Amino acid sequence: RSNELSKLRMRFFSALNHTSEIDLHTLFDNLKSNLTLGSIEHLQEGSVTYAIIQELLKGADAQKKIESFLKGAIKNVIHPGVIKGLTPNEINWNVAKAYPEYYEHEKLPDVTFGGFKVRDSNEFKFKTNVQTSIWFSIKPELFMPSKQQEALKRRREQYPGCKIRLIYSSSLLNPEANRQMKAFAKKQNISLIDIDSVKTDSPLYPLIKAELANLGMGGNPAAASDLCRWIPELFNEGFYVDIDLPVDSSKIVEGHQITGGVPIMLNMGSIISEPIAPHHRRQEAVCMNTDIIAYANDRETQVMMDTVALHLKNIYDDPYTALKDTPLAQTAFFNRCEEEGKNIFELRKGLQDAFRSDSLLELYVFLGPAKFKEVFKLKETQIKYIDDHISEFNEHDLLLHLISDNPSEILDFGRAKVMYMDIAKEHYSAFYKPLVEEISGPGAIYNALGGASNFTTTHRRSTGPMLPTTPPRVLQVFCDAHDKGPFVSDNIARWQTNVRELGVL
Ligand SMILES: O=c1ccn([C@@H]2O[C@H](COP(=O)(O)OP(=O)(O)O)[C@@H](O)[C@H]2O)c(=O)[nH]1
Repeated sequence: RSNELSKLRMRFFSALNHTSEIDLHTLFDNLKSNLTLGSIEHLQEGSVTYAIIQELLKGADAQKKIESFLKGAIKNVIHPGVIKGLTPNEINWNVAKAYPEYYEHEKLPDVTFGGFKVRDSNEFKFKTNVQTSIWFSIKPELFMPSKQQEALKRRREQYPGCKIRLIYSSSLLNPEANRQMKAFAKKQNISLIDIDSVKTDSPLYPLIKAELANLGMGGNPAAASDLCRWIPELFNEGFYVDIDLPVDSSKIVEGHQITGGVPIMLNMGSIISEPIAPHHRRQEAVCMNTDIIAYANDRETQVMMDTVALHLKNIYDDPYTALKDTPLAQTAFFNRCEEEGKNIFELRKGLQDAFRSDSLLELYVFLGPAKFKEVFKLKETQIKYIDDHISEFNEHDLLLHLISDNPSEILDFGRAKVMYMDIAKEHYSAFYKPLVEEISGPGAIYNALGGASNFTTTHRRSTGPMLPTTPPRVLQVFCDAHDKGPFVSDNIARWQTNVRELGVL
């Protein structure tokens, strides 16, 4: 009646850059029976449609050619694209494929991701309104700390009526924490799944129960959480999101549906390296994280989840191969555990006990001479003499050898000991994290889906609108759940981040 037609016309003239090489009033008029606001976005500078229009304006008969092109582009590519949940990149590629006379472009390369060839058909569909999170409590009295409760209250009470599913373990909570779990879930209309009574043939189910039963004995609940994410009976649609992740309102799509070229998508970015030999060129390496994971409503989802599940099973069965390039692998303790066939729980627990002993002699047995050398910055001859004589040393004798040999580094024996133990503790995190990250975590998944060399290529930029014509672009356009979904993550690098300026905590 009509302030809506007026917003539409202003968006249109704005998108096409207020040009008068043609008559935007007539073009507008001739397109408006089939023009919606959602379509205009794919007409702006940066889009393939815009770039075609710029070349068509330099041509004779601009007005009519532009009109024909746009009627067609909107009707057959863009508008069915918007209705289906396609991104600007997916729509751009679809225009390029439809108008090869107007947009020169290469073929879709052959890229494998989890045993599956990435497609540009847009056939995998994913719900954004179905969200599953995992909270395994390490405190029997406490079902979930307040911060995670509020995060759940916020995603709901901001953004219904998405469905919210919460996996937990009853067996980790005392009866009172349990009753409080059920009431929290009921009050917040959360679908609750107890991991203790779930039915599945997955190999990952015993590993999950064991990580949880082994709490206090090297078991880790983030590692159990990680594994749950590859069990088809638990995840077969919607999203996995870290319980703590925020929703960006403006990113919610109105059909609550997005698409992909693989049936399981993840949070992805990439790192541009320093120049490498022999041509002094930068490499782009794709990185991926499991803080956000999307699962298509489709049989191909179960097949990709089973390839990944067989890789994780493998790692739990022999973790030494997975941890081979990590810092813990340089220690005497890891060597020994490897001979002895210790499992990941004893590896983790052994590591913990060593840094809880408050004993430099025990730290030495753990680290061994090479790693003890590097950690306390010793000269070769100094560690050689320590190692030769270690079976004669008490705790003070070792301490006296450190003091003579360095500081620098850190006149009272009690304080000097603390200074030296605290230097050793600086390395704890670097020793521990991979025992989750490279076992069930983002490092294991990365390898399960293809690893370092499936996902690294020579960095090539441009030109103009991004199309999926090299392997990292294929993955950027078609396989990344973070960009396409409504959750925010600063947990890994964004796409095409220089290794120098990383921006991560
Ligand atoms: O006590 C815990 C700790 C974590 N986790 C699981 O492991 C993930 C931990 O990742 P974290 O949130 O610590 O990474 P961040 O949010 O800091 O990026 C959580 O989402 C949970 O699913 C859990 O179940 N219980």
